[PDB]
Amino acid sequence: KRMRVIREKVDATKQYDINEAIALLKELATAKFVESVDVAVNLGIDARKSDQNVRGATVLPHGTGRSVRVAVFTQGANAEAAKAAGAELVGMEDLADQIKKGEMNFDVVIASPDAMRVVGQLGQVLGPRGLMPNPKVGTVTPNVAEAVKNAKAGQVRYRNDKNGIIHTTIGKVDFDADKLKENLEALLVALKKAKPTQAKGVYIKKVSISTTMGAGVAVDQA
Amino acid sequence: MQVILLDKVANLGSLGDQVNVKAGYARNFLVPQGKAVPATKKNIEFFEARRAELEAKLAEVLAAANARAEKINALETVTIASKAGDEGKLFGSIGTRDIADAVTAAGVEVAKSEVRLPNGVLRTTGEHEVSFQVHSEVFAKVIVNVVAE
RNA sequence: GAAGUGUGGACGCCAGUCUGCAUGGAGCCGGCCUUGAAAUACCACCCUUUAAUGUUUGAUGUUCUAACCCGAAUCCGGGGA
Repeated sequence: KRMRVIREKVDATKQYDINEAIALLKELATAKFVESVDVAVNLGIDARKSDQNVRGATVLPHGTGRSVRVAVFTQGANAEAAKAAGAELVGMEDLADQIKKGEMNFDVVIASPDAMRVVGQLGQVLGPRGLMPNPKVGTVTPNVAEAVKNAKAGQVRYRNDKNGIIHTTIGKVDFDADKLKENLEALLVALKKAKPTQAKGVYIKKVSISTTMGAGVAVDQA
Repeated sequence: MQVILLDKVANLGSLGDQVNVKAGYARNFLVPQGKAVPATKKNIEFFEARRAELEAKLAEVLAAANARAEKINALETVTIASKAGDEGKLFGSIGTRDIADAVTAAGVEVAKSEVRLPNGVLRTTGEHEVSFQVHSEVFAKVIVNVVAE
């Protein structure tokens, strides 16, 4: 199938280096547009525990400012404050259906703490893509008007799902061998620094690369 | 109780089949009756030596046999008489035991097991070519002449 | 790791690409890259289905044999897994 000769590509047993990972990240495009290559890794932490969770941001290699399409979800008067603020898309919990439906056209999502539990329930979709609003990320707060305004200042948030795995787009599919490896190292460095104190044992059991659909390539974080 | 089964396994097992059997039961039966021997460095070196010696000493009896049989094709025919009358056919048949006893009376020592005879072919009176099996790898044939009696 | 484009082929059954070919126009790597009846990119999950091949285990049937059974003083004979 579309996988016949795609398997000859990589060696499931071999653990390629970063440069080779990107060089081997290549050999793996010939499809349609340019798949935003991400980085999937298995963290040695306890998904259930909160102090074990890992969330943060990494200044990877474009897309900030007026161009960014902000989507705010508030309640009551907060809705008007968001409108006057300048948010392209505004609405209450009702718009959670159109999202659950499909409508994904939006770069960032801002919301108030009162609607966080209902949005959290539907966080399975925004979670991995790092679109879910969070306090530390300065995405959730009563003064939504100031949030959207502050927006356009420049971060690719990352979080570990229930499975205990965390990923994030390093960039796209191809990209000059140098550029990608340049971002992969950056993401890994930002991840190791996010390792919780309580976490014992090997933090990164296995690092790799991922996005939508493709063969496999194991890499050495070092 | 790891012991070496030599007797019953697959007709014979005098090679080296180590198997863990019942303790005490083997020292009272298998061993005393002579059916198996304990699997102990000196012994394994002694018995496995028989293997090498077997293949080493081996072929003189085979090489001599083949040459001996090749000489028979120079002497020819081995006449055998048996009652007949059914228009060329006999009232009975010359089995393997009869062949081994008849062929040996000619001048060669051959057992019945060496006489490859799937089915009694000797039913008519004439010249037949019987097949033999000196070894699972070596085969031969003899020209027999069934005479009417 | 030649094939893809636009108008050409097959061994069990139905379609995207791929290889040693043959050739042109369709353009160079493409094809790729915003049409209602014709629409998009890099490592795991869930039915996974169906088909084919190989290995292991269990059950049933058939055949061959050193067990076992009977006859005989013995040799041995009959029977027979």
